[PDB]
Amino acid sequence: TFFHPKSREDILNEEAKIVQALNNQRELTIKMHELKREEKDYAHSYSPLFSDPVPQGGSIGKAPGSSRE
Amino acid sequence: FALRAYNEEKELALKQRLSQLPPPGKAFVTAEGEPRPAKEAELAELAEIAALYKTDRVGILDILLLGNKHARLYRDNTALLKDYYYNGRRILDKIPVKDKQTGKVTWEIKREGAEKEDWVNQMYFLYAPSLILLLIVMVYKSREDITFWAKKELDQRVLDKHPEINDAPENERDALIVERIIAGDYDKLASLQKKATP
Amino acid sequence: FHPYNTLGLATQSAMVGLGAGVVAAAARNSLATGPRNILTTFSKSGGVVTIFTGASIAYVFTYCSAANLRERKDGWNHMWAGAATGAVLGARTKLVPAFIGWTVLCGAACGLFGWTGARFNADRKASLEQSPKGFVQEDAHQTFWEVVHRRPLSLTVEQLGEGRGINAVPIATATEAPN
Amino acid sequence: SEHQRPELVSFDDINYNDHKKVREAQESYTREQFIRLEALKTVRKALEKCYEESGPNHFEDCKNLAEQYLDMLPTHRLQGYLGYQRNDPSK
Amino acid sequence: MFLTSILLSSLYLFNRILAWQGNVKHFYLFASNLLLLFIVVLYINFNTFSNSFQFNFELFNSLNPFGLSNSDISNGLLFGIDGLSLTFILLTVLLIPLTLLGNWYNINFNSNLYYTLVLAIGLVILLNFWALDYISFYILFEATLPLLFILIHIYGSSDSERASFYVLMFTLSGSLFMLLSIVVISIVLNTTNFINHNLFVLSLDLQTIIWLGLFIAIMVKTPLFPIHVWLPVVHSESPLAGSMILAGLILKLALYAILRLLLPLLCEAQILYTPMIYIISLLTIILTSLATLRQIDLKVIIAYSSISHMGIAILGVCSNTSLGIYGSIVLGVAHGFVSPALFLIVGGILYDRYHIRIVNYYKGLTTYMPQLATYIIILSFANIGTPLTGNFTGEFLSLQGGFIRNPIIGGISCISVLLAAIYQLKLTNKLTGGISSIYMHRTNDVTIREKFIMNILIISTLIIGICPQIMYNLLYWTVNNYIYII
Amino acid sequence: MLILAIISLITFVSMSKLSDNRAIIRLINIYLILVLVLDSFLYLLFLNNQTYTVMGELLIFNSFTFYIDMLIYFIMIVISSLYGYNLYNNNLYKTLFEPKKELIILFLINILGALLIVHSNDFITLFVAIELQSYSIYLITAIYNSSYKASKASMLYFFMGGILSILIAYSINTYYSVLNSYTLHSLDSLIINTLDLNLILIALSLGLLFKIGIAPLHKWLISIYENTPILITIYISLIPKISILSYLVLSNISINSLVISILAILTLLVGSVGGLLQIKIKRLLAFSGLTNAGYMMLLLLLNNNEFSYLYYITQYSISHLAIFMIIIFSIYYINYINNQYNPIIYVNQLKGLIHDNAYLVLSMAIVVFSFIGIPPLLGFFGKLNILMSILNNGYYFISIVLIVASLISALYYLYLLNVSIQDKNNILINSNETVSSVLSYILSSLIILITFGFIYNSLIIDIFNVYFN
Ligand SMILES: CCCCCCCCCCCCCCCCCC(=O)OC[C@H](COP(=O)(O)OCCN)OC(=O)CCCCCCCCCCCCCCCCC
Ligand SMILES: CCCCCCCCCCCCCCCCCC(=O)OC[C@H](COP(=O)(O)OCCN)OC(=O)CCCCCCCCCCCCCCCCC
Ligand SMILES: CCCCCCCCCCCC(=O)OC[C@H](COP(=O)(O)OCC[N+](C)(C)C)OC(=O)CCCCCCCCCCC
Ligand SMILES: CCCCCCCCCCCCO[C@H]1O[C@H](CO)[C@@H](O[C@H]2O[C@@H](CO)[C@H](O)[C@H](O)[C@@H]2O)[C@H](O)[C@H]1O
Ligand SMILES: CCCCCCCCCCCCO[C@H]1O[C@H](CO)[C@@H](O[C@H]2O[C@@H](CO)[C@H](O)[C@H](O)[C@@H]2O)[C@H](O)[C@H]1O
Ligand SMILES: CCCCCCCCCCCCO[C@H]1O[C@H](CO)[C@@H](O[C@H]2O[C@@H](CO)[C@H](O)[C@H](O)[C@@H]2O)[C@H](O)[C@H]1O
Repeated sequence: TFFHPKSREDILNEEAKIVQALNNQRELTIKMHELKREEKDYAHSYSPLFSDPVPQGGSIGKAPGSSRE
Repeated sequence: FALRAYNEEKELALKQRLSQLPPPGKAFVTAEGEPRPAKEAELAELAEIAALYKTDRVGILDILLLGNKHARLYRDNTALLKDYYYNGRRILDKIPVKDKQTGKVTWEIKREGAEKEDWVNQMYFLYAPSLILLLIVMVYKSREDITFWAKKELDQRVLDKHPEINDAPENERDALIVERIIAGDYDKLASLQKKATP
Repeated sequence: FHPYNTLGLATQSAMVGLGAGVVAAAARNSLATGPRNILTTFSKSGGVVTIFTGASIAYVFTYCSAANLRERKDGWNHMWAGAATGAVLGARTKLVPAFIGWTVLCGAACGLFGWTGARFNADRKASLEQSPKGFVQEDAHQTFWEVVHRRPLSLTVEQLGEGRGINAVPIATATEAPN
Repeated sequence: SEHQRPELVSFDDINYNDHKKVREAQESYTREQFIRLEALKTVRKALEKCYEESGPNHFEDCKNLAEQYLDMLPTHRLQGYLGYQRNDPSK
Repeated sequence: MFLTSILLSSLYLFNRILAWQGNVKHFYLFASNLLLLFIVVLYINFNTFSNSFQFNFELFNSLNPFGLSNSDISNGLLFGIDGLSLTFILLTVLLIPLTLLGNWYNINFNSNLYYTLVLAIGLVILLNFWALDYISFYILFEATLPLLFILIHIYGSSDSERASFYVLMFTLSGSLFMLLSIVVISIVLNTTNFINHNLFVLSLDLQTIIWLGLFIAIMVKTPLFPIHVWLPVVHSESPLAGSMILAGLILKLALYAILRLLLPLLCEAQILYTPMIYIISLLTIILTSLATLRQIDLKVIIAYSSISHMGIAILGVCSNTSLGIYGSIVLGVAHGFVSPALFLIVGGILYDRYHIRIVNYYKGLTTYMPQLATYIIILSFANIGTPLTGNFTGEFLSLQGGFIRNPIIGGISCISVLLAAIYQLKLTNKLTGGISSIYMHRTNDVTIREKFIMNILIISTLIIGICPQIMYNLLYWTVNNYIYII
Repeated sequence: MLILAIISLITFVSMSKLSDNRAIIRLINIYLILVLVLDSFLYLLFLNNQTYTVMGELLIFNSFTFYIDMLIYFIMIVISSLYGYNLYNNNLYKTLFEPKKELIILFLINILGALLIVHSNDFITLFVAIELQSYSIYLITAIYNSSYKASKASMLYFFMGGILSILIAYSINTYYSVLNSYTLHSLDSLIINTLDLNLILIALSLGLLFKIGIAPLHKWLISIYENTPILITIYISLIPKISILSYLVLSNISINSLVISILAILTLLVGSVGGLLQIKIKRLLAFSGLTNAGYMMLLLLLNNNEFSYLYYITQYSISHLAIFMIIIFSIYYINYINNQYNPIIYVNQLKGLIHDNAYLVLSMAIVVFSFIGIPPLLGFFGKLNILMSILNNGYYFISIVLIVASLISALYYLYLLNVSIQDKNNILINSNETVSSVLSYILSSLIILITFGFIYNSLIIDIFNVYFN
């Protein structure tokens, strides 16, 4: 009569919630490992304002015919 | 054991009361290793400071409330009492026993009681009964082993498949359950192996 | 596999070890303390040329030979090559137990080096990062780094072998009364 | 007494990410193997009784029970859930 | 009310007790018995009809690092007990107060540090049985080595420096390969938890690699031949509490580690590798027993004796048989009872009286020390596996399992029954036998304290030997959870 | 703030006496604390790993570099506290530890060079900053000019750093000769797999790495660390390493190099073995730093190494500061002052410290077992994350070497603890002089961090996943 253990159903449910939290942390770790080592933009990786990688060089003797696409 | 049995003055006197005595290690020996070398007034003196070791000079509500300067006094002049007591107890093989009416205590022989160790009340009244409780709990949790459950379940499955056993007499159903168990297969393990059936 | 040319690789081995021994002898001659000259590079070198050449010849010869005898390319060949190189390095100390210990221990060490891939570097297309990982999706063959909830039983029986509990059919279904 | 009778779950019908059903299936497998063992022990007890009652007639009277016990002993025993949990016999 | 109020009450009481009486051993023994009682209450409130993990709690979560988690994303350390955990937890809480009381009167310099280290090691071992992931298990499996180093170095015998360095370095050597294994598991599965790790089936060629590291750790911790040489030195040159704790619990952590880390995961690698385990175990049995037959130090003899019984336990746990698992667990428990009693006799009774452990000095204790002789005979015949002691039950069932798995090796391993008797009774016969030694003066017989400890440890093993079945209500799932048979 | 500090302190020190340098150090320590408190909200710029290019395209600012800068400020705070606060107000400790007039200015200029190394995006900035670090740290080694050993170390360090700077400049100008550029942003997949470029890049890496003691070029820096003052050694053994390794980790230059693997294995073996027969404390700690530099070399071969490097460098910095502070605290109990500059040299002078100060030995034990990598301490999680990365990237032999080095180094780490917990005759019973409050608090805080920082690992990972991924 002194034995008052938590029932089997509630034990199973609590363990299941724990395992669900653990699998959620697993999937979050995988997602974060995948969002890292994913190619980012030039604005996010180098320069958010001057977002043009194309260099405009000197200006003192700028020859027409020097630009090229 | 008492609640509030601390009294500053006797400790603050007892400090140099004990400092006037020789060291505990060298008192009862005299450097000649003989109880006889110590004088007999000195011996009674040592006896009545040593009997003060096993006296309630502090309570719970005095250790929880008073300050450090008094507790340190108690501690460092209780260590001396302890060491005097036990060095006499070993060298002389006598404990001090103040008898009832005469107010004079001296080392005596009687060691068939009136002495208890400090670990006994902890163990014999917190540890031993807890292990007895563990034995009780183990014995009565053994009733919940799966063997008994499986026996009851198998009998119940047989009774569900063959309800005709119940109207038979009450001291004959066991043999009939045994007969039907021996005949049939009331387990449901191949029931659970669904993908093994090709 | 494709066989190794033992004598050619071992001749290259010997020339490389000889050059390395010359370089080490020159370095020792220039770093040393006492009076020294261009004479002492080979007089006072502590067998550096013979160390390098012997180790090189022994390692490459034993490696290619074991690869051609065993008819395989694996780390045991590096175990044998390390055994031989250690035997050479231990014959210098003119004692038997030191020779045996050198042989056995450098064999074990180089065999570990070969077991792990025979490289201080990484493969970098067999690593876990660059390889398909995680749970495999639909009945596909489980690769090395992939994970599976439930494996095939034919695969288990082949990898492990029948007996000692592991059988081609479960016991309960195999002993089920045909009813 | 409130004797419990839990529901039987199989590994073949569940999704292994629902851990409750996986534990139900483990416990189901183990419980049914214990029921198999109790059947084996019933057979053994009957064999013992027939031996103790018959004596020299046990060779004839207890024959089927003895053969049944030795047929059941290798197979009606505890053999664990992992072997079926981690292996699909259909492949 | 508050949590902090209650533990601050306990902390203030501890501080005042230390201020007034300058010692901690009474408070630590009170906490010892209180923890034992709390664990018994948890056993009262434990459901035997669920294989699940109970009394779960999570620590060091992102949302509540200094508290318990209720999150839907679990990133901290997981804790919780199964029946297997609870068995060894009962053993641990039974033994801790006895290890404190075994050194009650023989530590007269920096006592409080000794008792702190002892209780700390015990609580680390308890929490290690409470663990439910590879990383919490590891950080509680390796956290004892600093404490053991300090304890053995400061409070140890003549050769204590060597023993301190051994108990750290050997164990760290094995445990770092265990760490490589755990790291591989975590990067491959992205999860570390003992609840659903039998659902993840790795490839065989990777199981066979993870198993190597875990088994090197188990070989250094069990111990097993050829890496068993640290155990005599450490168990010999340590203080009594250290030897008791070590032989009783830290050696059993390896058995628990097999059952909890290596069998549920890595089932196919185990079922391929176990003949190598049987090689190593049979060697560990016979050669260690024979090596015991030529030792001159008593505590060293008992130390060597632990290794053979742990090898029999390894035969049992690596048998793929329910009876073998149950036998290995009963061996662990009964050895954890009996071996600290022998260590008490040879390191706290005799060593406290004579401060020497060489067998040539000891002879004829029966004349002046008869109660001690009775205890020696009882504990010897219990250690060698006499029936009606749990040692026999465990040995019997472990060898049953070993015979079922490999009849030849499991049958050859039954000379354990003989060699145990040889190396134990060759010592008992000399100690109890003959005329009392001329190198030893007379001293007191065993005290009430020593007798209390030995009597607890004898009652326990006799209970579990006369009715081993009382341990089944916490193990009838565990004896089938780690069996790989199709 | 650093340049403001430099331009302020130059004037204020020129117009001040030598009696005021300690208070000047206190002032600038509080300045750095206020900066690290009030200006540290700039972490919000780097949300979702937003990266910024500043001063044209000469500097780069991301979460990595912001973190390394906060770390360098924390280190400078501790090192300045050791100079601005007297341990004991005795004549001895006013003879041993006195700041020189220009020392704080040189420290701040070296910190400037450190940060302009980690923030560099173009090789001209890198070279200017490398030289601003190395000249200042020559002069820091030389400022205690009344020491023969320190002058000698100054000159050795000048010449060896000069040669390695020649190597760096050759690498840079060869890169320019090939690609006509000074920027590593100019590289991509195509340029790497189209041009063979590994000689130049590994020449740069080695010119930077041999400046922090990478084998076989370790003996000179170990001699410099031995022969310098203790309170100079504590700085010159740590901050250059942080700077250069952080640059080499941010710049993905040696992703699968065989040479760097070989030299890292060599660093591990040397840093573990050579420290076994060392009888002196600073050489032992130098070989410890060498093997930790090897552990951090290993993650120059990964391409995803931010978390491991930041964790390990933070914990190594805390442990390094703590152990040097414990050796500085132990001078009150050693029985023989060796020099005015290195008052404690040999490890056996720590014999019996547990009987004079037991909790100092508890601190030593915590730090020693963090160096060994014992859980639940911080070095264990460091080693764990490094192992995770290198095994995820396929370095399986290096891992076993790492374990073996972790084991061999424990012996000389435990030498200290072993001799410290030994017994000694002539113990301390009373002393009316008390050690400083501030330095005691700093050491206790470092020890508590080592001991209880594992509680926050979940939180740190969750923050990393937002600011670095
Ligand atoms: C001429 C014709 C050429 C033909 C073309 C082919 C030639 C191939 C040449 C290969 C290179 C050979 C170089 C030989 C090494 C340099 C000589 C040397 O002695 O190195 C050690 C040097 C001096 O040592 P010493 O003064 O003699 O005293 C020794 C007492 N202990 O002192 C030093 O510190 C210098 C060290 C230089 C080391 C370079 C890096 C070596 C990397 C070590 C590999 C470790 C990897 C193994 C990992 C296993 C892990 C268990
Ligand atoms: C600073 C002081 C001032 C003096 C400076 C002196 C001039 C500087 C010389 C160059 C710069 C020094 C470089 C330092 C040595 C380390 C270079 C290095 O490690 O780069 C090697 C690198 C490949 O290594 P890695 O990228 O790590 O691995 C992947 C392999 N696919 O890249 C490579 O693959 C290298 C390409 C291989 C060719 C090497 C050329 C050597 C040719 C010598 C032949 C001599 C003739 C034979 C012997 C004559 C002796 C008599
Ligand atoms: C930063 C001062 C460093 C000085 C040394 C003191 C350590 C401070 C750690 C805080 C780091 C953080 O909270 O940040 C997490 C960082 C990135 O986050 P962040 O971009 O820098 O934003 C932080 C914004 N602050 C500045 C306002 C806080 O991830 C990491 O890899 C940190 C790895 C370090 C692990 C060491 C843990 C030490 C235990 C800490 C116990 C309180
Ligand atoms: C000091 C104690 C030392 C004892 C510890 C021993 C642990 C050493 C690690 C052993 C496991 C290494 O694992 C090993 O497995 C696979 C085979 O399964 C090898 O197999 C691989 O080898 C390499 C080299 O040719 C190629 O990728 C090849 O195609 C194959 O895939 C790997 O080269 C190695 O990674
Ligand atoms: C002490 C224990 C810890 C040791 C430390 C190292 C742990 C990691 C073990 C090494 C992993 C080696 O793994 C490596 O070899 C296996 C083969 O076995 C290869 O696996 C690949 O093998 C090829 C055959 O060559 C097959 O197509 C197979 O399907 C798979 O794709 C991978 O290229 C790589 O995964
Ligand atoms: C360092 C000394 C070593 C000590 C080792 C012994 C530790 C023993 C701890 C065992 C007690 C764990 O008991 C545990 O029970 C439940 C799990 O269902 C936890 O979780 C409980 O949290 C509370 C939240 O308010 C709610 O009741 C919730 O429904 C849940 O039941 C408790 O927070 C914890 O108390």
